[PDB]
Amino acid sequence: MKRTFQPSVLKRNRSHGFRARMATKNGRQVLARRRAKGRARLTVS
Amino acid sequence: IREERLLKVLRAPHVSEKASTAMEKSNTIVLKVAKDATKAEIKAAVQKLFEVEVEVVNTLVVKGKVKRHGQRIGRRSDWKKAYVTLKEGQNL
Amino acid sequence: AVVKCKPTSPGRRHVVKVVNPELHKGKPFAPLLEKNSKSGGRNNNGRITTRHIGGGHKQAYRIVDFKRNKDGIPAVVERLEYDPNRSANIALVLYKDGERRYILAPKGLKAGDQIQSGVDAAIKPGNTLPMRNIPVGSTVHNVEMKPGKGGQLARSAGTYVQIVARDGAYVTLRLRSGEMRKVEADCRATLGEVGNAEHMLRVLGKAGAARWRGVRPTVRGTAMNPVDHPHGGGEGRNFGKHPVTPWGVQTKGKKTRSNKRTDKFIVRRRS
RNA sequence: AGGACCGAACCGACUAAUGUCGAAAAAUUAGCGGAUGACUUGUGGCUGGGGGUGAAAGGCCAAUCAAACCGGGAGAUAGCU
RNA sequence: GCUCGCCGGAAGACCAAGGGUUCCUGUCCAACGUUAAUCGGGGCAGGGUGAGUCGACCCCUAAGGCGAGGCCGAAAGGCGUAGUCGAUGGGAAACAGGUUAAUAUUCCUGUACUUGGUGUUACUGCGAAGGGGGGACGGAGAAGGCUAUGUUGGCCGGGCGACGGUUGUCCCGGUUUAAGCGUGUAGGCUGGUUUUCCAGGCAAAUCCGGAAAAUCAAGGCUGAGGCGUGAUGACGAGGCACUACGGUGCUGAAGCAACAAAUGCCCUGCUUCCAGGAAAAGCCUCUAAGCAUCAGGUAACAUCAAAUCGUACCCCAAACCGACACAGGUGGUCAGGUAGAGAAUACCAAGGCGCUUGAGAGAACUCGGGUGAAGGAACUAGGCAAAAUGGUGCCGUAACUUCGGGAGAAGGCACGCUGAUAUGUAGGUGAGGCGACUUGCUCGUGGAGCUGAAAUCAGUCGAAGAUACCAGCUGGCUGCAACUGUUUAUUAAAAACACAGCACUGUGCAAACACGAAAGUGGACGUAUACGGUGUGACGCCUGCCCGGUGCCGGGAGGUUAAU
Ligand SMILES: [K+]
Ligand SMILES: [K+]
Ligand SMILES: [Mg+2]
Ligand SMILES: [Mg+2]
Ligand SMILES: [Mg+2]
Ligand SMILES: [Mg+2]
Ligand SMILES: [Mg+2]
Ligand SMILES: [Mg+2]
Ligand SMILES: [Mg+2]
Ligand SMILES: [Mg+2]
Ligand SMILES: [Mg+2]
Ligand SMILES: [Mg+2]
Ligand SMILES: [Mg+2]
Ligand SMILES: [Mg+2]
Ligand SMILES: [Mg+2]
Ligand SMILES: [Mg+2]
Ligand SMILES: [Mg+2]
Ligand SMILES: [Mg+2]
Ligand SMILES: [Mg+2]
Ligand SMILES: [Mg+2]
Ligand SMILES: [Mg+2]
Ligand SMILES: [Mg+2]
Ligand SMILES: [Mg+2]
Ligand SMILES: [Mg+2]
Ligand SMILES: [Mg+2]
Ligand SMILES: [Mg+2]
Ligand SMILES: [Mg+2]
Ligand SMILES: [Mg+2]
Ligand SMILES: [Mg+2]
Ligand SMILES: [Mg+2]
Ligand SMILES: [Mg+2]
Ligand SMILES: [Mg+2]
Ligand SMILES: [Mg+2]
Ligand SMILES: [Mg+2]
Ligand SMILES: [Mg+2]
Ligand SMILES: [Mg+2]
Ligand SMILES: [Mg+2]
Ligand SMILES: [Mg+2]
Ligand SMILES: [Mg+2]
Ligand SMILES: [Mg+2]
Ligand SMILES: [Mg+2]
Ligand SMILES: [Mg+2]
Ligand SMILES: [Mg+2]
Ligand SMILES: [Mg+2]
Ligand SMILES: [Mg+2]
Ligand SMILES: [Mg+2]
Ligand SMILES: [Mg+2]
Ligand SMILES: [Mg+2]
Ligand SMILES: [Mg+2]
Ligand SMILES: [Mg+2]
Ligand SMILES: [Mg+2]
Ligand SMILES: [Mg+2]
Ligand SMILES: [Mg+2]
Ligand SMILES: [Mg+2]
Ligand SMILES: [Mg+2]
Ligand SMILES: [Mg+2]
Ligand SMILES: [Mg+2]
Ligand SMILES: [Mg+2]
Ligand SMILES: [Mg+2]
Ligand SMILES: [Mg+2]
Ligand SMILES: [Mg+2]
Ligand SMILES: [Mg+2]
Ligand SMILES: [Mg+2]
Ligand SMILES: [Mg+2]
Ligand SMILES: [Mg+2]
Ligand SMILES: [Mg+2]
Ligand SMILES: [Mg+2]
Ligand SMILES: [Mg+2]
Ligand SMILES: [Mg+2]
Ligand SMILES: [Mg+2]
Ligand SMILES: [Mg+2]
Ligand SMILES: [Mg+2]
Ligand SMILES: [Mg+2]
Ligand SMILES: [Mg+2]
Ligand SMILES: [Mg+2]
Ligand SMILES: [Mg+2]
Ligand SMILES: [Mg+2]
Ligand SMILES: [Mg+2]
Ligand SMILES: [Mg+2]
Ligand SMILES: [Mg+2]
Ligand SMILES: [Mg+2]
Ligand SMILES: [Mg+2]
Ligand SMILES: [Mg+2]
Ligand SMILES: [Mg+2]
Ligand SMILES: [Mg+2]
Ligand SMILES: [Mg+2]
Ligand SMILES: [Mg+2]
Ligand SMILES: [Mg+2]
Ligand SMILES: [Mg+2]
Ligand SMILES: [Mg+2]
Ligand SMILES: [Mg+2]
Ligand SMILES: [Mg+2]
Ligand SMILES: [Mg+2]
Ligand SMILES: [Mg+2]
Ligand SMILES: [Mg+2]
Ligand SMILES: [Mg+2]
Ligand SMILES: [Mg+2]
Ligand SMILES: [Mg+2]
Ligand SMILES: [Mg+2]
Ligand SMILES: [Mg+2]
Ligand SMILES: [Mg+2]
Ligand SMILES: [Mg+2]
Ligand SMILES: [Mg+2]
Ligand SMILES: [Mg+2]
Ligand SMILES: [Mg+2]
Ligand SMILES: [Mg+2]
Ligand SMILES: [Mg+2]
Ligand SMILES: [Mg+2]
Ligand SMILES: [Mg+2]
Ligand SMILES: [Mg+2]
Ligand SMILES: [Mg+2]
Ligand SMILES: [Mg+2]
Ligand SMILES: [Mg+2]
Ligand SMILES: [Mg+2]
Ligand SMILES: [Mg+2]
Ligand SMILES: [Mg+2]
Ligand SMILES: [Mg+2]
Ligand SMILES: [Mg+2]
Ligand SMILES: [Mg+2]
Ligand SMILES: [Mg+2]
Ligand SMILES: [Mg+2]
Ligand SMILES: [Mg+2]
Ligand SMILES: [Mg+2]
Ligand SMILES: [Mg+2]
Ligand SMILES: [Mg+2]
Ligand SMILES: [Mg+2]
Ligand SMILES: [Mg+2]
Ligand SMILES: [Mg+2]
Ligand SMILES: [Mg+2]
Ligand SMILES: [Mg+2]
Ligand SMILES: [Mg+2]
Ligand SMILES: [Mg+2]
Ligand SMILES: [Mg+2]
Ligand SMILES: [Mg+2]
Ligand SMILES: [Mg+2]
Ligand SMILES: [Mg+2]
Ligand SMILES: [Mg+2]
Ligand SMILES: [Mg+2]
Ligand SMILES: [Mg+2]
Ligand SMILES: [Mg+2]
Ligand SMILES: [Mg+2]
Ligand SMILES: [Mg+2]
Ligand SMILES: [Mg+2]
Ligand SMILES: [Mg+2]
Ligand SMILES: [Mg+2]
Ligand SMILES: [Mg+2]
Ligand SMILES: [Mg+2]
Ligand SMILES: [Mg+2]
Ligand SMILES: [Mg+2]
Ligand SMILES: [Mg+2]
Ligand SMILES: [Mg+2]
Ligand SMILES: [Mg+2]
Ligand SMILES: [Mg+2]
Ligand SMILES: [Mg+2]
Ligand SMILES: [Mg+2]
Ligand SMILES: [Mg+2]
Ligand SMILES: [Mg+2]
Ligand SMILES: [Mg+2]
Ligand SMILES: [Mg+2]
Ligand SMILES: [Mg+2]
Ligand SMILES: [Mg+2]
Ligand SMILES: [Mg+2]
Ligand SMILES: [Mg+2]
Ligand SMILES: [Mg+2]
Ligand SMILES: [Mg+2]
Ligand SMILES: [Mg+2]
Ligand SMILES: [Mg+2]
Ligand SMILES: [Mg+2]
Ligand SMILES: [Mg+2]
Ligand SMILES: [Mg+2]
Ligand SMILES: [Mg+2]
Ligand SMILES: [Mg+2]
Ligand SMILES: [Mg+2]
Ligand SMILES: [Mg+2]
Ligand SMILES: [Mg+2]
Ligand SMILES: [Mg+2]
Ligand SMILES: [Mg+2]
Ligand SMILES: [Mg+2]
Ligand SMILES: [Mg+2]
Ligand SMILES: [Mg+2]
Ligand SMILES: [Mg+2]
Ligand SMILES: [Mg+2]
Ligand SMILES: [Mg+2]
Ligand SMILES: [Mg+2]
Ligand SMILES: [Mg+2]
Ligand SMILES: [Mg+2]
Ligand SMILES: [Mg+2]
Ligand SMILES: [Mg+2]
Ligand SMILES: [Mg+2]
Ligand SMILES: [Mg+2]
Ligand SMILES: [Mg+2]
Ligand SMILES: [Mg+2]
Ligand SMILES: [Mg+2]
Ligand SMILES: [Mg+2]
Ligand SMILES: [Mg+2]
Ligand SMILES: [Mg+2]
Ligand SMILES: [Mg+2]
Ligand SMILES: [Mg+2]
Ligand SMILES: [Mg+2]
Ligand SMILES: [Mg+2]
Ligand SMILES: [Mg+2]
Ligand SMILES: [Mg+2]
Ligand SMILES: [Mg+2]
Ligand SMILES: [Mg+2]
Ligand SMILES: [Mg+2]
Ligand SMILES: [Mg+2]
Ligand SMILES: [Mg+2]
Ligand SMILES: [Mg+2]
Ligand SMILES: [Mg+2]
Ligand SMILES: [Mg+2]
Ligand SMILES: [Mg+2]
Ligand SMILES: [Mg+2]
Ligand SMILES: [Mg+2]
Ligand SMILES: [Mg+2]
Ligand SMILES: [Mg+2]
Ligand SMILES: [Mg+2]
Ligand SMILES: [Mg+2]
Ligand SMILES: [Mg+2]
Ligand SMILES: [Mg+2]
Ligand SMILES: [Mg+2]
Ligand SMILES: [Mg+2]
Ligand SMILES: [Mg+2]
Ligand SMILES: [Mg+2]
Ligand SMILES: [Mg+2]
Ligand SMILES: [Mg+2]
Ligand SMILES: [Mg+2]
Ligand SMILES: [Mg+2]
Ligand SMILES: [Mg+2]
Ligand SMILES: [Mg+2]
Ligand SMILES: [Mg+2]
Ligand SMILES: [Mg+2]
Ligand SMILES: [Mg+2]
Ligand SMILES: [Mg+2]
Ligand SMILES: [Mg+2]
Ligand SMILES: [Mg+2]
Ligand SMILES: [Mg+2]
Ligand SMILES: [Mg+2]
Ligand SMILES: [Mg+2]
Ligand SMILES: [Mg+2]
Ligand SMILES: [Mg+2]
Ligand SMILES: [Mg+2]
Ligand SMILES: [Mg+2]
Ligand SMILES: [Mg+2]
Ligand SMILES: [Mg+2]
Ligand SMILES: [Mg+2]
Ligand SMILES: [Mg+2]
Ligand SMILES: [Mg+2]
Ligand SMILES: [Mg+2]
Ligand SMILES: [Mg+2]
Ligand SMILES: [Mg+2]
Ligand SMILES: [Mg+2]
Ligand SMILES: [Mg+2]
Ligand SMILES: [Mg+2]
Ligand SMILES: [Mg+2]
Ligand SMILES: [Mg+2]
Ligand SMILES: [Mg+2]
Ligand SMILES: [Mg+2]
Ligand SMILES: [Mg+2]
Ligand SMILES: [Mg+2]
Ligand SMILES: [Mg+2]
Ligand SMILES: [Mg+2]
Ligand SMILES: [Mg+2]
Ligand SMILES: [Mg+2]
Ligand SMILES: [Mg+2]
Ligand SMILES: [Mg+2]
Ligand SMILES: [Mg+2]
Ligand SMILES: [Mg+2]
Ligand SMILES: [Mg+2]
Ligand SMILES: [Mg+2]
Ligand SMILES: [Mg+2]
Ligand SMILES: [Mg+2]
Ligand SMILES: [Mg+2]
Ligand SMILES: [Mg+2]
Ligand SMILES: [Mg+2]
Ligand SMILES: [Mg+2]
Ligand SMILES: [Mg+2]
Ligand SMILES: [Mg+2]
Ligand SMILES: [Mg+2]
Ligand SMILES: [Mg+2]
Ligand SMILES: [Mg+2]
Ligand SMILES: [Mg+2]
Ligand SMILES: [Mg+2]
Ligand SMILES: [Mg+2]
Ligand SMILES: [Mg+2]
Ligand SMILES: [Mg+2]
Ligand SMILES: [Mg+2]
Ligand SMILES: [Mg+2]
Ligand SMILES: [Mg+2]
Ligand SMILES: [Mg+2]
Ligand SMILES: [Mg+2]
Ligand SMILES: [Mg+2]
Ligand SMILES: [Mg+2]
Ligand SMILES: [Mg+2]
Ligand SMILES: [Mg+2]
Ligand SMILES: [Mg+2]
Ligand SMILES: [Mg+2]
Ligand SMILES: [Mg+2]
Ligand SMILES: [Mg+2]
Ligand SMILES: [Mg+2]
Ligand SMILES: [Mg+2]
Ligand SMILES: [Mg+2]
Ligand SMILES: [Mg+2]
Ligand SMILES: [Mg+2]
Ligand SMILES: [Mg+2]
Ligand SMILES: [Mg+2]
Ligand SMILES: [Mg+2]
Repeated sequence: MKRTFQPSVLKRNRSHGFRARMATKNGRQVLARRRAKGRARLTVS
Repeated sequence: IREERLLKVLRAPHVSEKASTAMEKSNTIVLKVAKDATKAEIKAAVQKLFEVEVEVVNTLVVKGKVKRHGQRIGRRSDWKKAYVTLKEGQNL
Repeated sequence: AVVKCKPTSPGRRHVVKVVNPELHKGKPFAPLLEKNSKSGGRNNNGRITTRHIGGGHKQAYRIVDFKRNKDGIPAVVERLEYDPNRSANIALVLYKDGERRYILAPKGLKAGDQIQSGVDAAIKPGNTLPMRNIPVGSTVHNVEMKPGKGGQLARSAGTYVQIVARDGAYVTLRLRSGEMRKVEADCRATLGEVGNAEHMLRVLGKAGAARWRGVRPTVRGTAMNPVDHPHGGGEGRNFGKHPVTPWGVQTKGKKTRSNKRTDKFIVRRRS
């Protein structure tokens, strides 16, 4: 009966993508965190 | 015309039923090419290395199949195949 | 004419249309048109600054001429057109040289009449002049507040300023509010009254008529909860607080004028 | 002509029964309201937490809302169990 | 394999999104599959996605995003200009047939189409960061002309019927063919030109706009369709051929005509209405800075090219979103027969499926239905729930009314079939003809066929003729809310919110006000017949007394009164 996740790869990357994170001061800190924690999937891309 | 590099394009001749059926009836050869490899670069490689009259080259990129080895999942490499049509002067 | 619509459906019952027979029926002159995208009341920050606006019919902007830059050049009024961006109508004026422009249509105007503007010209409805050149005690509109600018005052349907007095460099104007404002004599003003005076007798008739004019529903403070509006709460239609805007400032008799710069020009406040 | 009438699609959700460790963390069956408009819908935008948005119910803001979620102050504090 | 059953405006066929090998073949059933499993969307190998034309990328833009300098901000950074991104929109061109176990507008055959490049040659003025045109647009409505498609004849090939008939008005099957090119019609739209002239389109213009005219009346424009050709071809129902009983490979008949007909197409059109309906390139044109045998345009036979990426498969679902092979959710397209107003509904076609536990028994009880003597709301908080009414045409229809309505008020009657009027008519409809008018896709006679209501009259069967599905229950008094609308996603749909209308009130434009340390935005490219706030809530009759209290507004003498 209509759930919250309605996927779209454009929206996905525009919202949460590498370049979208790179764009901002705070977005670069997210990446800086995931790199410090040492994640494989740095962003969804 | 692009000497030295042409030699690196053609990887191996492809073996299959679809590959065989297009030898005698359609007058083509199916072959595994480099991931770069443009239709001109394949044609030009076949024109010198294989040395046969090329009518036209058609190309496609085959996606690698996700395999499994007990636990660690692993994808195959994305190889490219090239259906190269030949003129009436044909052989191999 | 002002034609009342017959009551063939509830919603139709009360509709009163302002059917002007002289307007043009067809597409407008493209060179003066341009796009006019809607805000929905939101700004730079994307936030509702002005409430109750959003939706309505799509509508293009006509480049109307308030300045009236053409001096000593006659101009034939080709056709009166409907303007969705305005209360008043507009007139497609064809200048003798070749140009065409939209202007606000005064009261006494039709397709075929000639208009001149500039310094000399004649004293007649539609003819734009400097306010010095216009006789004292006359009906004007499209009035400038600064010399060389467009035209700020009296632009709505049936609206007009009256020139009361003329003190040297300054002109005392009595505005439609009742406010007597002192403007510079070098400023221009289009003679006569702004047309489409029947506009005010239109009555919409239904909710959707306001929605297709771009208005949205106005929820009363009293209807809301105390967290939303200062008027709020109560167990069954209470009030008991003094009338106020959603931001606490008192409405209903509370002077918000505080310009200070232009208080010299205002000869007398409205009443 | 119409926020006109009847009525499928489409949108809704009035009544009842079933279900209530369900087929389903809101549905099914039989009837029900709107259905050229203040309609509905695809795709992409914009608005951010005392902030948004709200035809106003304290509704809604990712199954969370009289102040979201995640990390941090942080082993807050507890005359209580 | 044969029956049976079910869907068929889907439970069929295509896609976008989203998945990401689930597709196809061979093998293997431990686990997964709510049972078994030789089967599998499961495990393990191999194979499978072929493009100048489809989409993406590419040339251009909306919302909006980013944003050199810039303005603003303790820092971080906010806003925003020239630019540059951003489709959900605009811009070049391919179809029919055959083919794989799996791709096809991609491969193959037969036909085509676009844009560039570089020529060869004929002529010649070109040329923008610039001007003009075009692109280029709303709702509803109506009408004509068509088409997909169907139906019925004819035509062609087969059939002479397992139980009475069937050599016929009989039966079954077929009757297919595209983009392209030619033709420029049904029809839309517009007075052509030819010359001069002019403070306009920041410069310039032979373009665009204006102004004289002179001068024949048409010349352009757009456009479905049909006809030709494309096509002697392609394709074609059976046959034959072989059989590895998989099929392989060989032949190929008619391949027409009327009628009906879209929600498609002309139509981005026409009439009408107002709430008055994106942008920007490609394209066409005119000249500046220039260039003047030049380069540059133009046309024409060539020629070279048309890169790269996606293409399997699911896509109302066992493959997406719901933790599941979860009866939920998910945008676009295609739309056959009979009955019908219909995309409703019933039964079917194409095509697909029978829902991954079965076999018995035939207790209570539960769930979903069917029928019910006599009574008929006696039930119950309450006719909750069932039962009932239902269609089309005609006759008829009250108080009250804002003069529209109430109203489908109420209530009736007629409905099947078969002949007749009429070897099927009112109409639709249009052929061989015949004018004629010229070369037409002609006007204008004209009535062969197909097509076909609705009636009236007379029979006739049944208990019942709108016989199934489908398909209002009606009336009287009255509270509230004028009305359609909106609302507590997931216990409240209402009298609550909104609403049109009404009043008070602020606001004179660097507007009030709002978002914002600010710049700045919105209000508004609006300007008091406008805008914001508050209350009230269509419409009719109205809206009374109080300014002591709290607020607001005005007034400035006097008292008290901060910083200094
Ligand atoms: K602490
Ligand atoms: K004093
Ligand atoms: Mg999830
Ligand atoms: Mg978003
Ligand atoms: Mg965001
Ligand atoms: Mg930034
Ligand atoms: Mg930002
Ligand atoms: Mg680590
Ligand atoms: Mg790694
Ligand atoms: Mg080829
Ligand atoms: Mg090819
Ligand atoms: Mg390819
Ligand atoms: Mg690898
Ligand atoms: Mg424009
Ligand atoms: Mg704006
Ligand atoms: Mg912004
Ligand atoms: Mg922002
Ligand atoms: Mg406001
Ligand atoms: Mg308002
Ligand atoms: Mg407006
Ligand atoms: Mg209001
Ligand atoms: Mg209100
Ligand atoms: Mg209000
Ligand atoms: Mg209330
Ligand atoms: Mg409330
Ligand atoms: Mg708020
Ligand atoms: Mg408060
Ligand atoms: Mg309350
Ligand atoms: Mg309460
Ligand atoms: Mg209340
Ligand atoms: Mg009370
Ligand atoms: Mg009280
Ligand atoms: Mg207050
Ligand atoms: Mg209508
Ligand atoms: Mg209606
Ligand atoms: Mg209706
Ligand atoms: Mg249905
Ligand atoms: Mg629905
Ligand atoms: Mg839907
Ligand atoms: Mg729905
Ligand atoms: Mg629903
Ligand atoms: Mg539901
Ligand atoms: Mg009930
Ligand atoms: Mg219920
Ligand atoms: Mg109830
Ligand atoms: Mg039930
Ligand atoms: Mg249970
Ligand atoms: Mg239902
Ligand atoms: Mg109904
Ligand atoms: Mg319904
Ligand atoms: Mg209704
Ligand atoms: Mg209805
Ligand atoms: Mg509307
Ligand atoms: Mg889309
Ligand atoms: Mg959205
Ligand atoms: Mg937000
Ligand atoms: Mg908070
Ligand atoms: Mg916080
Ligand atoms: Mg706080
Ligand atoms: Mg709302
Ligand atoms: Mg409450
Ligand atoms: Mg809401
Ligand atoms: Mg709190
Ligand atoms: Mg938290
Ligand atoms: Mg603790
Ligand atoms: Mg404590
Ligand atoms: Mg069936
Ligand atoms: Mg059915
Ligand atoms: Mg169908
Ligand atoms: Mg549909
Ligand atoms: Mg049907
Ligand atoms: Mg399907
Ligand atoms: Mg995909
Ligand atoms: Mg998945
Ligand atoms: Mg797999
Ligand atoms: Mg497989
Ligand atoms: Mg399979
Ligand atoms: Mg197998
Ligand atoms: Mg076995
Ligand atoms: Mg299992
Ligand atoms: Mg098992
Ligand atoms: Mg299970
Ligand atoms: Mg076993
Ligand atoms: Mg298998
Ligand atoms: Mg498998
Ligand atoms: Mg394994
Ligand atoms: Mg192609
Ligand atoms: Mg391509
Ligand atoms: Mg080709
Ligand atoms: Mg294309
Ligand atoms: Mg590319
Ligand atoms: Mg732009
Ligand atoms: Mg913007
Ligand atoms: Mg910015
Ligand atoms: Mg600069
Ligand atoms: Mg900067
Ligand atoms: Mg400045
Ligand atoms: Mg910054
Ligand atoms: Mg800085
Ligand atoms: Mg910024
Ligand atoms: Mg810009
Ligand atoms: Mg771009
Ligand atoms: Mg892109
Ligand atoms: Mg697109
Ligand atoms: Mg597009
Ligand atoms: Mg495109
Ligand atoms: Mg075009
Ligand atoms: Mg293109
Ligand atoms: Mg397939
Ligand atoms: Mg081809
Ligand atoms: Mg050949
Ligand atoms: Mg040929
Ligand atoms: Mg040929
Ligand atoms: Mg060719
Ligand atoms: Mg040709
Ligand atoms: Mg052509
Ligand atoms: Mg060419
Ligand atoms: Mg080159
Ligand atoms: Mg050249
Ligand atoms: Mg050259
Ligand atoms: Mg060159
Ligand atoms: Mg040369
Ligand atoms: Mg030469
Ligand atoms: Mg020229
Ligand atoms: Mg030129
Ligand atoms: Mg230009
Ligand atoms: Mg241009
Ligand atoms: Mg233009
Ligand atoms: Mg468009
Ligand atoms: Mg339209
Ligand atoms: Mg129109
Ligand atoms: Mg329309
Ligand atoms: Mg109409
Ligand atoms: Mg007619
Ligand atoms: Mg007709
Ligand atoms: Mg039609
Ligand atoms: Mg027709
Ligand atoms: Mg046809
Ligand atoms: Mg056809
Ligand atoms: Mg049909
Ligand atoms: Mg057909
Ligand atoms: Mg028939
Ligand atoms: Mg038949
Ligand atoms: Mg015949
Ligand atoms: Mg014969
Ligand atoms: Mg025979
Ligand atoms: Mg016989
Ligand atoms: Mg027999
Ligand atoms: Mg017999
Ligand atoms: Mg016999
Ligand atoms: Mg038959
Ligand atoms: Mg033919
Ligand atoms: Mg055709
Ligand atoms: Mg074509
Ligand atoms: Mg040709
Ligand atoms: Mg022609
Ligand atoms: Mg002609
Ligand atoms: Mg044409
Ligand atoms: Mg014609
Ligand atoms: Mg000039
Ligand atoms: Mg000029
Ligand atoms: Mg010229
Ligand atoms: Mg000219
Ligand atoms: Mg001219
Ligand atoms: Mg045609
Ligand atoms: Mg023909
Ligand atoms: Mg032919
Ligand atoms: Mg022929
Ligand atoms: Mg042949
Ligand atoms: Mg054949
Ligand atoms: Mg035979
Ligand atoms: Mg042969
Ligand atoms: Mg043949
Ligand atoms: Mg033959
Ligand atoms: Mg024969
Ligand atoms: Mg023959
Ligand atoms: Mg035919
Ligand atoms: Mg014919
Ligand atoms: Mg016939
Ligand atoms: Mg015909
Ligand atoms: Mg017909
Ligand atoms: Mg039809
Ligand atoms: Mg329709
Ligand atoms: Mg349609
Ligand atoms: Mg159309
Ligand atoms: Mg342009
Ligand atoms: Mg030219
Ligand atoms: Mg040359
Ligand atoms: Mg050119
Ligand atoms: Mg040629
Ligand atoms: Mg050629
Ligand atoms: Mg070539
Ligand atoms: Mg496919
Ligand atoms: Mg399929
Ligand atoms: Mg479904
Ligand atoms: Mg569907
Ligand atoms: Mg389906
Ligand atoms: Mg299913
Ligand atoms: Mg679930
Ligand atoms: Mg399962
Ligand atoms: Mg299952
Ligand atoms: Mg699932
Ligand atoms: Mg399911
Ligand atoms: Mg979609
Ligand atoms: Mg029939
Ligand atoms: Mg029928
Ligand atoms: Mg019926
Ligand atoms: Mg159905
Ligand atoms: Mg049948
Ligand atoms: Mg079948
Ligand atoms: Mg099956
Ligand atoms: Mg079965
Ligand atoms: Mg089966
Ligand atoms: Mg027993
Ligand atoms: Mg029993
Ligand atoms: Mg039983
Ligand atoms: Mg029951
Ligand atoms: Mg029972
Ligand atoms: Mg029952
Ligand atoms: Mg029954
Ligand atoms: Mg019963
Ligand atoms: Mg009974
Ligand atoms: Mg009984
Ligand atoms: Mg009895
Ligand atoms: Mg009885
Ligand atoms: Mg009784
Ligand atoms: Mg009782
Ligand atoms: Mg009792
Ligand atoms: Mg009682
Ligand atoms: Mg009931
Ligand atoms: Mg019933
Ligand atoms: Mg009945
Ligand atoms: Mg009556
Ligand atoms: Mg009565
Ligand atoms: Mg009446
Ligand atoms: Mg009554
Ligand atoms: Mg009725
Ligand atoms: Mg009745
Ligand atoms: Mg009746
Ligand atoms: Mg009644
Ligand atoms: Mg009745
Ligand atoms: Mg019957
Ligand atoms: Mg006769
Ligand atoms: Mg008869
Ligand atoms: Mg007949
Ligand atoms: Mg008869
Ligand atoms: Mg006859
Ligand atoms: Mg007849
Ligand atoms: Mg006729
Ligand atoms: Mg004729
Ligand atoms: Mg005709
Ligand atoms: Mg004939
Ligand atoms: Mg004829
Ligand atoms: Mg003849
Ligand atoms: Mg004839
Ligand atoms: Mg003749
Ligand atoms: Mg003819
Ligand atoms: Mg003729
Ligand atoms: Mg004629
Ligand atoms: Mg005729
Ligand atoms: Mg006649
Ligand atoms: Mg006749
Ligand atoms: Mg007949
Ligand atoms: Mg009788
Ligand atoms: Mg008898
Ligand atoms: Mg009888
Ligand atoms: Mg009988
Ligand atoms: Mg009866
Ligand atoms: Mg019946
Ligand atoms: Mg009956
Ligand atoms: Mg009914
Ligand atoms: Mg009565
Ligand atoms: Mg009474
Ligand atoms: Mg009473
Ligand atoms: Mg009463
Ligand atoms: Mg009472
Ligand atoms: Mg009362
Ligand atoms: Mg009342
Ligand atoms: Mg109500
Ligand atoms: Mg709702
Ligand atoms: Mg609720
Ligand atoms: Mg609740
Ligand atoms: Mg309700
Ligand atoms: Mg409810
Ligand atoms: Mg109301
Ligand atoms: Mg009044
Ligand atoms: Mg008052
Ligand atoms: Mg006022
Ligand atoms: Mg602030
Ligand atoms: Mg700041
Ligand atoms: Mg400011
Ligand atoms: Mg502003
Ligand atoms: Mg604007
Ligand atoms: Mg209210
Ligand atoms: Mg009242
Ligand atoms: Mg009220
Ligand atoms: Mg009255
Ligand atoms: Mg009084
Ligand atoms: Mg007093
Ligand atoms: Mg006193
Ligand atoms: Mg005062
Ligand atoms: Mg005071
Ligand atoms: Mg004072
Ligand atoms: Mg004082
Ligand atoms: Mg004093
Ligand atoms: Mg003192």
